[PDB]
Amino acid sequence: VKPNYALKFTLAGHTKAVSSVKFSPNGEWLASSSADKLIKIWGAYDGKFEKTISGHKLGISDVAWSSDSNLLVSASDDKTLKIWDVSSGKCLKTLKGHSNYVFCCNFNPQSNLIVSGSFDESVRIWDVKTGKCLKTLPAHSDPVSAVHFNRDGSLIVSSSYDGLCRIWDTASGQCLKTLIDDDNPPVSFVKFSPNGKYILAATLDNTLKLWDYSKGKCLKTYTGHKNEKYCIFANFSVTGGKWIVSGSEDNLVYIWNLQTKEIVQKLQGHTDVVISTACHPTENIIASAALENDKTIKLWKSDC
Ligand SMILES: N#CC1(c2ccc(O)c(NS(=O)(=O)c3cc(Br)ccc3O)c2)CCC1
Repeated sequence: VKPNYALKFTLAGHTKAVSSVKFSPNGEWLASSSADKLIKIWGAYDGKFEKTISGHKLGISDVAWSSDSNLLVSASDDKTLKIWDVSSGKCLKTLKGHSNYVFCCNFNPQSNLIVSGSFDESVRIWDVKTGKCLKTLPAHSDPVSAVHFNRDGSLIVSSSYDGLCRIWDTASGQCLKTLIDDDNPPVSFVKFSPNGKYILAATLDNTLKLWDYSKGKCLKTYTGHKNEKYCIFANFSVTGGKWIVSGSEDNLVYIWNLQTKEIVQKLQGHTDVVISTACHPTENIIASAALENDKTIKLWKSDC
């Protein structure tokens, strides 16, 4: 048993490296961000271009959807985040406060809050309605590589190149747990598991790990790919078989069996580092995006 992801569409149009791709929660759309300072919206099932969203004055590292699929937030080298109305393309709010590049962002499940992480080593929590910063967390001592809310929104997980993963209480801003590795490889990505009990963490020693953050115990390790430089997204695939999905610096998409940790598929098609992957919420569809020598997004579909 293995998935059989096959290339269905190639999505071209960005003029520089693509930095992130995300499927909307309602399954209809894909959003992409790029070093060309643009956001593009595409049909999730047919890859059809829908619109370009513009406004940032430097490149964009990350984009994220609100839970009702109506808003996007983007994180830019221009030190701001921007909240967007997707249907109109209008910038609703510009979130100012970080003192250097903003690298990562996410809405909470109710989507009344935004979390961000920056080169300035802080994590900020923002009010969507007013656009104002509610909390500044002194989260790390190196740039923040990822931020993510758990399934109910009571917790935030952050990661950094200082080598730490930290769990934060959303309401109070307190640090509830710090995950430490004696070899201390830079942590380049983290996110909560679908059931909220685990975190998946990428380190720049070509390794992904599944952690029980409450116990500080590593349950699973996934290797075989290449990741020593970039902050590459990783995913849990919940629509068919239980797979882990990640990009790689050898230009492939890697898919692992969650439980056995074996590689089950490698997706060949991109011509530069696959920096970002995303999994469709209801169908067995993967989106992948690559860096400057490629500049495209690819949609892959599987029977399981
Ligand atoms: N091995 C393994 C374990 C496992 C097995 C089965 C699971 O469902 C989960 N929960 S999870 O990690 O949140 C999850 C991952 C994927 Br991919 C899909 C759905 C989903 O609930 C976790 C951890 C030790 C047993």
